[PDB]
Amino acid sequence: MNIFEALRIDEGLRLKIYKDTEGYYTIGIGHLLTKSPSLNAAKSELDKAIGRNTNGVITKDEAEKLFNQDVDAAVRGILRNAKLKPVYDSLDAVRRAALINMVFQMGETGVAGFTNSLRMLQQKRWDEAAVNLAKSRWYNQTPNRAKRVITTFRTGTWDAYKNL
Repeated sequence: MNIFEALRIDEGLRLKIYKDTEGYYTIGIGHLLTKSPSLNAAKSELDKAIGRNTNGVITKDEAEKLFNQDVDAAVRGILRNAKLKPVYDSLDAVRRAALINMVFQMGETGVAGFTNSLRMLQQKRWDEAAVNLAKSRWYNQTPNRAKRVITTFRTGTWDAYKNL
């Protein structure tokens, strides 16, 4: 199990524009196109991101290319953020993947607002961080996914993702 396989489980794969859990236009493996309500705006962002006139449908190879770019961007965003980088440097490799998962979903700014949970993680107070992480909009809106991520932080294993 690694971050690419975990995210593919948590986000799925769709080759035509769809709306994500918040109603935003999305394609591929969790690639957010726009927060605007205009499907025409969304198709134009897709054409810009892929480099051709798509009409709303991409290939699998195109979706994997977007996914590689987005996982790379999430890692580089953590390592440039002054609240996230010391947490990331303190964790083992499995818990680092859990942090990249959150950043992929919510963005670097949103994860950096979990001030109290990040402090617990840095202190390795796993059970107390798990409770604090669940007191969040993220957990109430996507509880099955948030539970898998929170279990990964609690245990340091990939158990929440095997059997899927």
